Parts: sequence; C-alpha cells; structure tokens
Amino acid sequence: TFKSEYPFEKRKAESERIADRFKNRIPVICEKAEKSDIPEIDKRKYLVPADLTVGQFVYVIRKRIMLPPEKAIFIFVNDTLPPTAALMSAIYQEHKDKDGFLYVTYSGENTFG
Amino acid sequence: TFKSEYPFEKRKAESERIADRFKNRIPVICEKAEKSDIPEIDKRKYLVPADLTVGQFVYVIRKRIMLPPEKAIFIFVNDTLPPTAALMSAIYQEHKDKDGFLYVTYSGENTFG
Amino acid sequence: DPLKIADQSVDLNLKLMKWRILPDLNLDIIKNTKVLLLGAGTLGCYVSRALIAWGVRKITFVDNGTVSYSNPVRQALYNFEDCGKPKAELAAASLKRIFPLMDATGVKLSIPMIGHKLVNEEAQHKDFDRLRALIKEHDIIFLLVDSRESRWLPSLLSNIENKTVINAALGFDSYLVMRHGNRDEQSSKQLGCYFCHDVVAPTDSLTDRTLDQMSTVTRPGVAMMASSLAVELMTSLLQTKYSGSETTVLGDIPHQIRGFLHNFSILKLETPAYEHCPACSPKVIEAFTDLGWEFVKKALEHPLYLEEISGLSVIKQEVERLGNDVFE
Amino acid sequence: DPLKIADQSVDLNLKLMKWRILPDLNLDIIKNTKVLLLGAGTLGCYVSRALIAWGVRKITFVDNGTVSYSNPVRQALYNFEDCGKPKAELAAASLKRIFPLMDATGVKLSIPMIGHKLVNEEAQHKDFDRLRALIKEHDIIFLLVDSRESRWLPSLLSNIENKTVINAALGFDSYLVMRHGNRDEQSSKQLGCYFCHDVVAPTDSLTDRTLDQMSTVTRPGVAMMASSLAVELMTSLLQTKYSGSETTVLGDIPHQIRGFLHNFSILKLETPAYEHCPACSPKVIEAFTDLGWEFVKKALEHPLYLEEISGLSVIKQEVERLGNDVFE
Ligand SMILES: [Zn+2]
Ligand SMILES: [Zn+2]
Repeated sequence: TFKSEYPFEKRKAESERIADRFKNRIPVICEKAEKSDIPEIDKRKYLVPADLTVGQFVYVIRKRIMLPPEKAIFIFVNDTLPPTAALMSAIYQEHKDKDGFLYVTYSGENTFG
Repeated sequence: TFKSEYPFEKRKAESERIADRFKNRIPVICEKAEKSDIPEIDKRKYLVPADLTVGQFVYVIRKRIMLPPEKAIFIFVNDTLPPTAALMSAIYQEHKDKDGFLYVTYSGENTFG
Repeated sequence: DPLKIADQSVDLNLKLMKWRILPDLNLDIIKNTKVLLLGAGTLGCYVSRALIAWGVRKITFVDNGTVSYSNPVRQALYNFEDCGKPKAELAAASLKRIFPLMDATGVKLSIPMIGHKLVNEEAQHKDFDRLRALIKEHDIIFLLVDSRESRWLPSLLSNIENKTVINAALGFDSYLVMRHGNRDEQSSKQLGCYFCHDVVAPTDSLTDRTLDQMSTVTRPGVAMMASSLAVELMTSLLQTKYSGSETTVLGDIPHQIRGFLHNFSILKLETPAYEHCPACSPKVIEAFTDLGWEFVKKALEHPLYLEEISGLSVIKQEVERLGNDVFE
Repeated sequence: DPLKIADQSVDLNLKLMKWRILPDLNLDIIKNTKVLLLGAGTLGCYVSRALIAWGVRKITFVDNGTVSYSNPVRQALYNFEDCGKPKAELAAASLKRIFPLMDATGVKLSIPMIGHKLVNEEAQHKDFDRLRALIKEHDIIFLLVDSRESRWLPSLLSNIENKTVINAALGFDSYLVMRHGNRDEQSSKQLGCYFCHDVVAPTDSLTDRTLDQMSTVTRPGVAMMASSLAVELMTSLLQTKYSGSETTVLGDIPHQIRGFLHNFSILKLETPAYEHCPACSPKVIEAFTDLGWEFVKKALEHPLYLEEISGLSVIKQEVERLGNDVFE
C-alpha cells in the first residue's frame, strides 16, 4: 500500500508542493482494490487535470493497466462510486483526504450469473 | 425519538446539570430499536448508578417494559453489543455522545429457524 | 384436497405478515407481479425460490442452456437425474413441483450478444422479437445472465418498454445488485444502469477467454446473498413511498448494492444516468426509436458504432490529445 | 458413468478456486468436515445447499418434525408431494438426489427443552445420550432450531465436547449468525455464546404463546442471507490464521454478525464469555462435569436453578435492594 508507507507529515507536504508547483492539477493515488480480480498497476500516483471527467480518468487507468476493451471496471472513492460525468475537481473537493491526496481504487466489474 | 426533540444545546446542559446535581450517576437514554418486535417503553431517560453492570441495567429495562422471563433482548450502544459484565461507567467513558448522554437501544432476540 | 390446503397455508403465512406485523404492506402487488428471469443459473434458481416464498404467481425463465454435471450443487432447482436436459423448462417444472399453482414457464431462447457476428440474420431477428415481446408481457425483469455483453440488449429493450430492471451479477467473493433507471418525461433526474460506470461499449468477451468454467467458480455464498437482496429490493420497490423520503413500509429502496464476503460487508450506492452510456444514452435511445432492429443489428456487429453514437469516442480522443504529461 | 462425471465436475469447480484464485485455500479441510445440522427448516435446508456446493461430504440432519403444507416454498429441500412426511430423512434423501455421493443422514430426534416438564424420564434420557453422541461424532455443529429454549442443551453439550458451534437465528427482518466461544485451558480469553447477552435462564416460551405459525412469518430473504453467511463463516474459520491478525486466506472470522433487511445492513460484533451465563458459565460447566444427566434433568425442569448456580440471582437481588431511585 501507499498510505502504509509511513509518510503522513510528508504526504501533506507533497500535496502542498503539488498545489503550488502545478496548476489545474489534482493529486491522486490510484490502486487496485484488495481481492478484486484485475491486473495490477505499479504506477499509483497521478497529477490529473482538474477539468477531466471521472470517465476520462477511468480511460487513463484502463490504458495504464493495458486492460482489453471487452472487460470493464468500476472505481471507488471513499467507498462510493462517483458519477462518470463528474469533474475530477468536484470529486477532489468532496472526497479529498486529510493529507491532500484523492484516493481511488479500481476493480473488475462483476459479470457472472 | 428523543434526540429528534430539537434540544442539542439544551442536552449538553441537562447532561452537565446531572454531572453536578448527582454523583456516581450515568445519564442514559434508552429506547426501542426501530423495526424490532418488542414492547415499547415510554420512560426513556435514566440516571444509572455508575457501578452497575450492563446486565444489571438490562434487568432494569426488562422490568420497566414488563417483559416476561421466557423472552430475551439484547442492547446496542453505537451499533455495538457491550459486554454484559462491563460497568456502566466504562461504557459511558467509551461511548458517551457529544451531548453527554449515553444512548442505548434494546431489541427482541432472534429465535426462529 | 391437498392442493387447496397448500394454497391456503402459504396464503395465510403471507397474510400474517400484513395483519400482525406491517398493516400497510401491499401483498397483492407482489403476488400479481409478472416476473421475467433472464438466466436460470445459480442466480435465476435462488431468485425464483425467494420469489415463490413471497407469493409471486407468474415466473418465466429464459435460458438457452442445458443442465451440466457441475450445476445441481449450485443451481437449486436441478437434480443429478436432470443433467443434460434443457434448463429453462426444467426450472419451470421444478417450481411447480414445489408449489403446483405456480404459473411457471420456461423458454429456450438465445439473447443476441453484442460484439458477435450474426450467424443467421433471420433467426436472430426472431430471437430479438421474441425477447422484446416477453419483456413487454412482464412487469419486472431480472437480468441474471453470465456475461457483460449478454446484459446489453435486454437493458436497452427494458428501457424502451419502460420496465423495471433488477440486475444482479457475481464475482468470486463479491456481488452487485442494482435497479436500472427509467426515463421520466418531466423529471431530468434518472438513475444509472449497469453500463453507466465505465467507458467502453460491451463486446465479445467470450470467444477469446479460455477456462469456460471460471464463470461458476465463486464462493457458494455470493449467489445466495445476491439473489435474496435482489428480491427484497423488488418487494420494497413495489411499495408506495412515504411523503418526505426514499423509503417504504419495507424500508429502503437503494439504487445499487455491492457486497463483499472477505470482510462481510454491504455498501449502498447511487449513480446518475451517464450521458455517454452505451446502453442508456439518449442518443442510443433515439437511434433505437428511429430504426429499431435495423439499428440494433448494426450495433450488435459493430460495438464501436455505439461509442460513436453515444459520444464515448469524443471524450477519449480528448485524452489522446493531452500530451505526454498524465504520466511522469 | 454419469456419477463419476458428476463427482469429477464438482471436484474441478472447487479445485479451480485454489489453483487459479487462492493457492493457499485448504479445500480438503472443508470437504472432510463432518457437519451436524440441528434443525431442517428454512435455515437447515439453505445451509445444507451452501455446504454441498463447497464440497462438504457428510451432513447429518436432526429434526423431529414433518413437512407442513406451508413449508416447501421456504424450506428448499422439500416438494409439495412430500407434505406430511418426516423432515430429517427426507432432507437427507433430497441431498442425495442433488448429488448422489453425499453421505447424508437424517435423524428424527427430539432435543429436550429447558423449562418443560419431563414427560418420560427414560426416553428423554435416551434423547440426551443420542444428542451427545451425534455431537461428539461430528466436527462442526450448526444450531438452526426454532426457539430460545431449544438452543440451551445443544450449546452446553457442544461446549462440553469442545466442538465449534455456529448458531443462526431469524426474526421478521433481521438475523443473527455467530460462533460460540470454546474453553481454552491456558488462555483466559473466551468468546460469548447466544446466552451471554441477557440475564434470564431460558425456559418454556412455547406452551403459552399462541399463533404457532409466527415462527415462519419472516421476509423470505432473511433465511437465505443468514444461511449463506453462516457457511462462509465456517469456511473461513476452518482456514489457518495469518501471523499478526484475525484473518485467513478467505478473509475475516467475526465472532458475531447481525443483519437487517430494512436498511440493507450488516454489523460485525464481538462479545466475551459472561461469567453468569446460564449456558457457558464455569459454574454450569462444573455442575455438568460433576453429575452429567443428573444435573441436566434438574436444570431442564427448574430453569431458576441455573440462575442460582450461575449467579444471575445475585446480581438481580442487588438491583432489588437499590431503592426507589433508578426511576423518577
Ligand atoms: Zn447507462
Ligand atoms: Zn454464554
């Protein structure tokens, strides 16, 4: 895990640095959900243009893990599934963590019956 | 409901009054859990000797609602089921509400198969 | 006679729920709801067992399959002696063996799957027409099939026919139970569907991926939890709402439920209908309204056509033009 | 032959869970667990369906009842044609009809109930002995009976024989699934049992309370949820724990689970063994150890005797002596 890498006081700083060194950018940590069947993604940190929608960010993730088109995922932010049309800025405002980063997980969608 | 009776600022006061006007006493609100099959209890407020155990308080409730011996209940404090041997003082310390009262609900125990 | 007694005994069990516990409960609405079950696998079987106990009288199974040797332990209307036989009609017969007054029917019908070549345009035209008619005939549609692409056409047709869809889907140790949104002519509010949560058109996920049996490799508990929640969602949904809330005499009516066995949890969630959704986007609805089967046949063979129509291609191109900085 | 294929197909389905998903999963431990089901009603039936799908080979039903006309819609091993017949042996036969390799047995055995007069001391002595032997013979005991008092004697005997008990119980729209604590010779820690949460000895709840049928007047969904969770709790519990946690390859092993349908929720809870518990108090254990059936027969006819032995009478007298101020 990332949040389990010991650096809380450092995180708030890394989050502040980003807030200044970059504009129109959302600091995001994106990781695979535990127990979910879906390819891993080692690169977990992202500076995301604030005007991108959730769906555009999902597209970025899909490409990063090289997921094939026939398989779908969904994302959780604070155990909620955000609207696909929402701006990452609005999501960041609502769900940003104490440490300044927005935490997201992704999981394979269920299909069996 | 009691907490829905509008008096937050008044509650903290009524809770302070009790803290001074009475010693070795725990201010408690005890109500029937929603949807639970169990006799109502109109008298919901209690000043409970701090040295009583949870089980002794359960006994008090049982008598108050005139429950017959053959039927059991359980209580929730903050969606937890406290140990029957615990002192009400220790429960109060751990679970007391912002407004100074300890909130408890009681429900009929499940028996069907 | 024994059958009359069965009828009166089940009826009384239900009446007592209203008389003794929830006087405002509407039992009749539940009894008279015509239910279409798309899928007669582990979900379809357990969902039907929960429905009959609630008093539902008409259940129609749609499944093109046969009973496999691994099925009976997980698919709770089939026995060892049934293996090799057509599932849907057996499931109907099994319901009547439980409670002989059931108006239970089974239909061996293939649902045309998006992303797959049309093998026989005419025969599948008929499958499409038959599916639309069954959907139109019933009141509540449970979508209990076994792939992503199998959920597309029924979702569209149910939206077109303005029917309530309850969609349930399983993974190894998790599950999803949700009700799809419907179109409101006056209200601009609409709830999401299964396809609103990602950004790819459904396509062929099957011709490629080996290990057929993995679609039933799940902790046995997940099918039972999902099935029971799907039915209780239906019974609550069928009740009238209290004035100032999203609740009924049976309690909540969540849009979407996701449960996980590893930590024994359940989340209640809600999402709005997504403008670029390849199933429920107004542009997709409009395309269907204009050309019907002539549009559907195009989308079936060309999933990318849906991405063009719904606007998914646009939002993705926009990410392509960003440049080398959503990376390091 | 067909039976060999059934055997290999179910076996493969299970193996794939380990090979492809959870390499550390112990399937053999689950397959070889001898399960005793006390109760063959809505819980016993659904629990057994979840067990066979997990590969469990030996299941023994204990139930003194017959199939009623209202049962088949809710009790998922029985059909309309079965009504009037003895439940336990029918349930066993029904499991074999699903999967013929099952070592499934049924026993029409009455469990002596605390608070009820002994009608025939000798015959019930034999019931007691038979129950203790079945408990001793099996590995995991599911307590799936239909009253408070029916849960007492099996809880005590299982603790005495050091067996794991999974206890499940239903209400109209809620349920309880828990594992009872066991005695540890060295550790002073022990988890609670069903009787640890209140302060009255179990007694006759039945001779009095009218409306027999209310014990099956429940939302159909609750039995399916409780049954599925009880089995998944068992499968996780049977796995080895990771070094620094209360978790296994299958995830959590909660002491106690309480679920509610009205708001689609599930709580994970934990309570310690209560010193005055009328089932698991060390004084009650000691009394059994000394006199066996000669103690039990006394407690059966005199529930208040348990309150004396366990100390419940003491704590209640203390409240009586308080004086008129735990009121207004
Ligand atoms: Zn949609
Ligand atoms: Zn106990």
